[PDB]
Amino acid sequence: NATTFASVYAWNRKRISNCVADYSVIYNFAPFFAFKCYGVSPTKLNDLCF
Amino acid sequence: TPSALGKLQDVVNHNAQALNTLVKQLSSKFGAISSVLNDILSRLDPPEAE
Ligand SMILES: *[C@@H]1O[C@H](CO)[C@@H](O)[C@H](O)[C@H]1NC(C)=O
Repeated sequence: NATTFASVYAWNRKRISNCVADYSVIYNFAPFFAFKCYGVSPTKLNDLCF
Repeated sequence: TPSALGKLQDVVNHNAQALNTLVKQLSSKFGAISSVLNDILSRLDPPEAE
């Protein structure tokens, strides 16, 4: 939900730690153009521990 | 005198080393993303985890 995003040559880098990773809030946004997942399944992200 | 009973010691050491190699090959990921079946089944879908 950030208002201003960074360019592709200077992409931002946020670190997620010490929090409950509830990926259900991601689906609340607009329909995605590409939701490809590599090495993980998009359905079982809420049960994994990273 | 040392190495007097080396014949039986060699046999038992070969057996122990074969067992250690067999148990160490379990942790070797042969091209897979992980060496644990639980880390693959609980992370990937069946058609991709197979
Ligand atoms: C995203 O940000 C806009 C602007 O603040 C807001 O109106 C909208 O509700 C936000 N969307 C979500 C899912 O929070």
